[PDB]
Amino acid sequence: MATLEELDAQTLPGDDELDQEILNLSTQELQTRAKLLDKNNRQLPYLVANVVEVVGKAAVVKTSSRQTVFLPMVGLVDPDKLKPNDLVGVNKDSYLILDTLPSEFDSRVKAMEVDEKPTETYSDVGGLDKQIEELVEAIVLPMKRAAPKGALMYGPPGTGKTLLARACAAQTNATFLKLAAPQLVQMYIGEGAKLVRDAFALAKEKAPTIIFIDELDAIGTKRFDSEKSGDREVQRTMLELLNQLDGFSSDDRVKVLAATNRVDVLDPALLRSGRLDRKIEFPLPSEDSRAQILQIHSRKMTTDDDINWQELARSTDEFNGAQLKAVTVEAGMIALRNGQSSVKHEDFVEGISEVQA
Amino acid sequence: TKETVYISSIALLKMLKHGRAGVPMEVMGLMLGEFVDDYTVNVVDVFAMPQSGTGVSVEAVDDVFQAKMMDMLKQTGRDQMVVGWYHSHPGFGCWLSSVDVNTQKSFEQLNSRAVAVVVDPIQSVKGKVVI
Amino acid sequence: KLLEHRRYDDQLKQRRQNIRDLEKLYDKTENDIKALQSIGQLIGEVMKELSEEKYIVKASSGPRYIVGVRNSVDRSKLKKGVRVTLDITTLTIMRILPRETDPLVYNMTSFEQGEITFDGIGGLTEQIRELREVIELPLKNPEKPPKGVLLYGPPGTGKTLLAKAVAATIGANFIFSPASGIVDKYIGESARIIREMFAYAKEHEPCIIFMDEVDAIGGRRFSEGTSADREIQRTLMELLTQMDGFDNLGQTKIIMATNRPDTLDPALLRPGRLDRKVEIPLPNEAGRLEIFKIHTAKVKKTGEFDFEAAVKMSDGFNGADIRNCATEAGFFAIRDDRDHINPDDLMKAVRKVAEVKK
Repeated sequence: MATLEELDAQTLPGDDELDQEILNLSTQELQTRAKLLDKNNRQLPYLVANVVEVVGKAAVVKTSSRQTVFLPMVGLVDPDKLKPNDLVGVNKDSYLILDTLPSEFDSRVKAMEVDEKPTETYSDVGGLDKQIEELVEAIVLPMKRAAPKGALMYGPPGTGKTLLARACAAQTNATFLKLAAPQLVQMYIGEGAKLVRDAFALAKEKAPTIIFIDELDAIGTKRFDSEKSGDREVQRTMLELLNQLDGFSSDDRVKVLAATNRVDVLDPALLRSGRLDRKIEFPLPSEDSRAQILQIHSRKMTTDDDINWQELARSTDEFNGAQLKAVTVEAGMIALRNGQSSVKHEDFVEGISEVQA
Repeated sequence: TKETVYISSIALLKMLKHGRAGVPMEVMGLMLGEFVDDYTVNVVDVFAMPQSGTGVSVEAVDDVFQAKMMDMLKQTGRDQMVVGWYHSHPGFGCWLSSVDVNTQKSFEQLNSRAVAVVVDPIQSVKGKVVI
Repeated sequence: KLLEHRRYDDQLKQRRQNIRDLEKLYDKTENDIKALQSIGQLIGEVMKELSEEKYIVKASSGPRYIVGVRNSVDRSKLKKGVRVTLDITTLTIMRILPRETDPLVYNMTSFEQGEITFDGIGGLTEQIRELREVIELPLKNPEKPPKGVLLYGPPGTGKTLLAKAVAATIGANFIFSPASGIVDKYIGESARIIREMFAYAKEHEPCIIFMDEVDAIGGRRFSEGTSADREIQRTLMELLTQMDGFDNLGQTKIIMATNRPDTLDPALLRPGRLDRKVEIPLPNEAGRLEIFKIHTAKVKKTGEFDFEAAVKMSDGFNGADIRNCATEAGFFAIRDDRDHINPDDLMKAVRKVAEVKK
């Protein structure tokens, strides 16, 4: 019964061989692994380049010095990492791509402004809980279940359209992106498109995202006609996002939320599942909707309770929230201008009194 | 001052081959030969250092592989003095590097004297030689 | 006594298995380790062939050069513009290369055939059939070839889908062409972008070309003066010089896109350029109803999901606005806790789809 003992005790050294034999085999390249790669790597930084072919082993790239080179697709790189529009550690002299280079000091377009999923609630600007539901209906509910890629805002901000976005950006916990249409209107052909393209990816990098467009009517113009030479941008940049909207539906990670006082053009694109689905108002909220904001404003002032919001709220009229706060910060200001640390109705009526128009 | 360098065209072409393809890099490695009395720079051989992903340097010299060879070369019966330094200097008449100098300079230490061989493998290919 | 049998195999099994565990990596890395020997290779697209060998290839990275072939070189294939790998030293061909002269998926945008066949957007059926017999068949029925086919009417009625419905059934590669971006401020960039739509596609044929809502680089321009309109007229003429020029559509077909056709060059509207001018109206009530039980009912839905009352509450819904009957109720599906759209989901949607519009 003890034979297979010896027998497989005799296999063991012959067994031991292979691994041990390989442990020899191991080191061998492990060096040349390291050695070259080590030799090889890296410089800070390389010129990067953009692939064309990925036959199956073939790639050409064109440098950050603008130089087209073929190479058999190099070792440190992967065919999926391999791609046009790419950062690559590339031996410049050899035009040998050394490294792939990742998302990196790559342009975020410093001009572009990202607010990642800012924690905000719907108690930011009060009395807007109306479309705060429509938000949830167009954003939260589409997000958390399985749908639009975003909703069309309209209505004057200062009502905190952005806040409700950023509320949704906390609420859905989706990446908020407010990128100024000031950045999107371009002297360069389809650059805002590129900007929308970067923002598309860069925010989708951070998706779930709520992309917050500032006054869509900036790029909300395709005009009517064949004159598009003069402004392609406002059109084409818009057209860029549209096809990026036309590019998904079921992504509720991306929420493209276009804020206007009111949007200009309206396309079944502009209200669409997969494009902006929901045209969403943010008018200057009602009187004690604003007292609700005036609350949020008269909130953090130390006060004597002369305050009566509704009087303020009726005597003030149609404030985008901060005008109440204009009233309010005046009130606080006027509270010391009334000598009080307490901020009172008079402070606020003098917050009214500083001309509210 | 009028000094007699002597090359194995083998080593010459060996370098060339190595150097011709070496573009961009200056090719690097041993230079096998001796000095017969003075003036006399003999070359039987040479060889690539393997690619330097660190490029030509006093550092990128690895004397491991030489010995490996040199052994196998000693095994081959192949043995010489390492007589200096030969690299591929694209579009370079000029001079190679003070580095390369220092590189060599560190190394010609190991001899009475050495070389750093200028090569433009570009300008070499002309049907005449550049070196 | 016999516990060793394990400890034999135990080691062994792993060991004998651990063999190629360690092992495979070497070669792969070794390949890389080797791939590092390999070095990059300069590129050009021949600026021209002086003689069979003699090439002006302006460096794809830089200026013009007098260069020869090298080897594995077809001085035949070698021509002006021919993409070639070039030498760092010999400065000649290191290889001949298949060209991509144009962001075939960006400036050009290429898709093999189309997503859906004709039918799903049925209720657009007028252009379902008639186009195919003027598009797909005359391909397979080369006995004119179709010059162009001009889509117009509201998009995304299936209009958006119609172009690909055309592409799907044919076998061609649908190539989307947006308008404005093709005219860069320069000459022939348009043509360049367009002629690769000619080059790649006619090389890649069968290819559907789709020129998106083009009043920008085409059509009747601004004053038909110079806004860069002359760049636009170029494009307008480029297609003209492709279409009223002898470039045919052999298997590479061109789907024109506009919402309204009359915003375009009448010379384009002529045969030799446009063989077809495609209205694409809304889905009818039944046009919806057909599209409905296609575009909507295919979304997971109850029988309870109210089929025609949606269609009845569906008023002038496009193929997508049909899907909104589904999808706006996909909210209420999601909201009624449905993956399967239910009547409650539904008629909320179709009203919601018919609330904002007709």
